[PDB]
Amino acid sequence: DLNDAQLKFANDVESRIQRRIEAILSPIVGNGNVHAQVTAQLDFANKEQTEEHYSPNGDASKATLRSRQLNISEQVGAGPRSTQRNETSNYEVDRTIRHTKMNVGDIERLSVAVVVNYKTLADGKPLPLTADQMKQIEDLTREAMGFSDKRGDTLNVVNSPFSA
Amino acid sequence: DLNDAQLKFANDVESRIQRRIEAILSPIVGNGNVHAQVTAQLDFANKEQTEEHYSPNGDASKATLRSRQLNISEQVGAGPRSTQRNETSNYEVDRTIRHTKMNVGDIERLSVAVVVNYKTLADGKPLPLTADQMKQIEDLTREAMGFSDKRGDTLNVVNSPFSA
Amino acid sequence: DLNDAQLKFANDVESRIQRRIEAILSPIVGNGNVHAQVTAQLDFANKEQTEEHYSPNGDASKATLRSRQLNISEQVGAGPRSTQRNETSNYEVDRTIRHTKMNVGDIERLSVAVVVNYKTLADGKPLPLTADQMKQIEDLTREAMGFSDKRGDTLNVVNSPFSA
Amino acid sequence: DLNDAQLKFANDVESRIQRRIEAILSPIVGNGNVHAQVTAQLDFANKEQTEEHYSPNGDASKATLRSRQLNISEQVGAGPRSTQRNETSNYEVDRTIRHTKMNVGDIERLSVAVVVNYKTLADGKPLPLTADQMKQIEDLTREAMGFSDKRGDTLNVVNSPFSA
Amino acid sequence: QSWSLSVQTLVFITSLTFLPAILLMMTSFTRIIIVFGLLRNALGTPSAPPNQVLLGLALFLTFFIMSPVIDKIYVDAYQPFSEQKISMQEALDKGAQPLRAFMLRQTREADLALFARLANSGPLQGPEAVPMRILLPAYVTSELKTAFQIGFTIFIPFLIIDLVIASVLMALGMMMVPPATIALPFKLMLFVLVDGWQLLMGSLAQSFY
Amino acid sequence: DRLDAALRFQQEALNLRAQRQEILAANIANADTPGYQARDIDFASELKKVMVRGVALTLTSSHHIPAQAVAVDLLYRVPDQPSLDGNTVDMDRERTQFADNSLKYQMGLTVLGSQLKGMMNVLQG
Amino acid sequence: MTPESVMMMGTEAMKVALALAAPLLLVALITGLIISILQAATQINEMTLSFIPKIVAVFIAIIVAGPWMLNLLLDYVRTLFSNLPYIIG
Amino acid sequence: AIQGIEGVISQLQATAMAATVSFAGQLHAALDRISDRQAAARVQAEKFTLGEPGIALNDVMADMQKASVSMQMGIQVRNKLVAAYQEVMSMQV
Repeated sequence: DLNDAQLKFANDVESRIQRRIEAILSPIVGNGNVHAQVTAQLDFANKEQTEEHYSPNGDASKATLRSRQLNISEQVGAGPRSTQRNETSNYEVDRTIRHTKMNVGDIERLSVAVVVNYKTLADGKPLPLTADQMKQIEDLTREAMGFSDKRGDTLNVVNSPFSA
Repeated sequence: DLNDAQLKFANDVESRIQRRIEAILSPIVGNGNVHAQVTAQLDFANKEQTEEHYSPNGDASKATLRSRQLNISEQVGAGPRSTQRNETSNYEVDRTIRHTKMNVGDIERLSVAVVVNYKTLADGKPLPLTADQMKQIEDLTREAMGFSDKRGDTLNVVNSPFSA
Repeated sequence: DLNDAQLKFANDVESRIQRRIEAILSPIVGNGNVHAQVTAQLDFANKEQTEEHYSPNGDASKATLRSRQLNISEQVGAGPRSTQRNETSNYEVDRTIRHTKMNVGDIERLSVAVVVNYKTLADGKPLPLTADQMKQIEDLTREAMGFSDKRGDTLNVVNSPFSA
Repeated sequence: DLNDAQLKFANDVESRIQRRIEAILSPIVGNGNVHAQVTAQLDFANKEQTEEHYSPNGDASKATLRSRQLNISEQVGAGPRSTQRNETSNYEVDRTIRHTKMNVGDIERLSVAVVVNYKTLADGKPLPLTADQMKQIEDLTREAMGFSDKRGDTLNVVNSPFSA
Repeated sequence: QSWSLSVQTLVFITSLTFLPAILLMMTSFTRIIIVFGLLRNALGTPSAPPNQVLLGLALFLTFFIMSPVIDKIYVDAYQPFSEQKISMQEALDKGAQPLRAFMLRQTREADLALFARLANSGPLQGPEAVPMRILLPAYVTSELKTAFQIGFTIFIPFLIIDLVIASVLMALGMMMVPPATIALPFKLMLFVLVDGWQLLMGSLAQSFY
Repeated sequence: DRLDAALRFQQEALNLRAQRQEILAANIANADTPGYQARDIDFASELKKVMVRGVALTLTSSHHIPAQAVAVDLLYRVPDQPSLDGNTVDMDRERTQFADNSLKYQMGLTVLGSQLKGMMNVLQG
Repeated sequence: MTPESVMMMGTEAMKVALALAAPLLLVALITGLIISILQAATQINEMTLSFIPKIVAVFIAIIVAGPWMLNLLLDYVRTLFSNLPYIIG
Repeated sequence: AIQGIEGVISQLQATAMAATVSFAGQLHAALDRISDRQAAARVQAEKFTLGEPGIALNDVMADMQKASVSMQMGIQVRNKLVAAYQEVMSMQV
């Protein structure tokens, strides 16, 4: 029931990422000379979070006060000195409440496998690509897939001649 | 009843992972020269979790205060010294409540078995593949299956000539 | 009644594991040159669990406080010294409640018996397989069956010529 | 009434274990050259169990605290020393409640008797089997029956020529 | 947690004042006396048996009907109270449940739904979680409706007798003859020969079941 | 909690008067012990500080010991004359303070009793 | 206590009532009609000769059929009072 | 038990989300308050009789008098409520 809807959601996301990669990889490598497939680890767990933050007021310069009683006594007779300080302070503090409801269906970790073809010249020899072109393909695929390191995304692009 | 629905859910997930692997393994190895099967250990246990986190306030620099009473007395007569400090502090602390309902049907551990064929040239000799090509197949299968180490995923790709 | 439904559930699970093993064992060993049967020890016991976890606060660095009263007195007359420290601390602790309802019908322990045939060449001599091929079959069967050591899974693959 | 249903349940379980054993023992020993019968000691006793577990907190490092009062007094006059320490601690402990309803109809102890035939060559002499083949049959039967040592399972496979 | 003795005595004596209210709105009494109030009308004699006789007969019938409920309350709740194994609060919580079940089984679902909606109560999971503030007036409403149903059905044979007697009187040309006085003795005949009182009380007792 | 709040001041003052009476009686008892210093409490300051302002164990179980959880600044009376035994108890001042404290304790009792009497007379009908 | 049930109850009650009146009413009507026919054939002007034989025939009908109607009506009342607990809704 | 912690996780998860007055409830609360005050006074008097050190006679008597005042207030409120109920239920509708 709901599981099938989630699976179809994942399939559509993967297909659209695949198409976005293919769109940029087509003009330079050529139609059919590139194949990519995407798998997506998604987030279907309902989470609700409330965050409370208090600004520190331990420093007297940023401390906000409402009432303060400072009783000071010094009975000098060091000799028979007698110092007494009774201090009472009531503070008002900065407060920030944030309520967050995470979206259901977010992407947790995306791994993408891309395979490119060789280059057959007018003679027909399948000449492999170069390192610079491979790096360009890797960068383009990283851009298309929305590659990020916090998610833990992995990308692998290899070059091999396609079969007949 | 519900068990059959869960089993069909597992079968669909396994079939789609199999198809994703086959899709990338087809262009280079060739149609029929690759076979893969997927088994999935799934999560059909309803879990509900509430998490509460308090930011530490043991350091006076990050401690947020509402009221503070500091009575200090020093009756010097070390001699007949008499020091007395009565300190009362009321704090306000950061608080974060997270409520999480894990999705039913998540994947716990995925193990995938892939078998590839040999290479029969124009003569017909079944020449086995190379180490580099095997490593490329392993990487592509890891990408397609969404291989992860936290889950405990295992992958095995072997090369052997297919039977008639 | 319910027992028959559970038994049919076990039979379907065993049959699907058998078919998954056969699917990968077919292309290399050959159709009919492999037979496997699966038995499954399942879990039909309804379990409900609630887990409560408290983060330790014995270290003053990670201890979260709401109110703290520290009365300190030192009446020096070591001589007639008199030290007195009355400390009262109220803490707030991290709390995590997890409620888990285990699924009914999970697998506890899976043991699988697989038998393979010999190799009859063009002459017809039933040549037995090799150690490397046997290891490959064992690995493939382990992958297909979802072999795990926490469950206590056992696998046995033997090579013997099939009867007429 | 209910006893007959339980007996039929036992008969079906025994028959299916028998068929699973026969399925693997057939291809190598041959059709009819193997006979097996299974008896099952089952569990038709309704049991309900509630388990409570407390994490130990005797070590100050893992002890979670809510309130702590530590009154310390040292009146030095060893001489006329006077030490007094009044410590009151309130703890919060980890708690895990597990509620389990065991399934009715589980297997307690399975014992299986298997008998195999001799080998009649083209001449017709009933040549007995070998030790290695007997060990293979024992292992296959153990795998098929789901042999376990916690249950107390017993297996006996003997070789003898079948009667006409 | 237990209340003090003074508070317990105060609560007990205060709750002793609600005895007529409890009897009318919680027991069978409301259905019985009302039917009697109609039966004396059907017989044609508003005087009938005296009011006190009917009231006491209804009281005895009510006690006989609630004997199982009273026994269950005595066993489950009041017995630990006398044998010191329960408090007054817990006794009040526990003893009402059989009476709540008795009230619920004779409560029409429509009236209960009406009073829920009118109290804006949340989703009640099941009969067991119905508040008493919602069960009491709904039970009284269903009780009134059932009593009126029984009374109207009772009104039938005497209507038959009145119609037959009036038709006989008019078919003979005796138009100036009031048929009520003639038909009253025949109504008394009908109630005597069929054993009307015993049959009616048996029917009421069976109706509550 | 308004009945507690209305009667709080006089009840607390009465308790403080009882405590100070105990201290004065202890002063009178120790009138002849050498090296004893007469002590007393400032009534006003202590009363205001009480009006302006332990941790028992958690009996979560129904079968464990309730256990125990377990504050007036004693001011020294200034001596009138020196004595060789170092006893600063001047009996004239202590007797005057004893009579004064007993009298004010009785007055506090009278005032609190009048408040309770009026409150109970209001409810009587 | 649906409207269809209430009417099936009313129809049954009216059957019983009419089956109770018909033996008497039919005899009264027959007697009155016969007397008026005789009056028309004899040319008499008095509308009271049709009452006395009518009341006589009514009394004889009561004497003859009283047990039958009494038994039938008592059985109907017994059935109604026995079914009474089970018609409330 | 397991039921109780499920209930408590439910409580926390509603607290996270957030971040009909009944006369019977009020009467129960008032009775509980009167009983609690009476029980506290009785316990303190019992402890004082048993020679407990940290309890004074004046506090015991004052607490007993306060409990008596509270219970008298409860009695008077009950009397007024009963009079109102008996007046309302004596109507002729």
